[PDB]
Amino acid sequence: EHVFELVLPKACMVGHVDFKFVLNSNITNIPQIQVTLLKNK
Repeated sequence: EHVFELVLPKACMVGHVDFKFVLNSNITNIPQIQVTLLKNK
């Protein structure tokens, strides 16, 4: 597991979050990783 905590400069009407990723070139199979978005306490 990895958790990225992301504080925005200001409150805003967030439309979406683009999570871009680059996998290792020597990747035999596409991994089974789930990515989800939550709000902080």
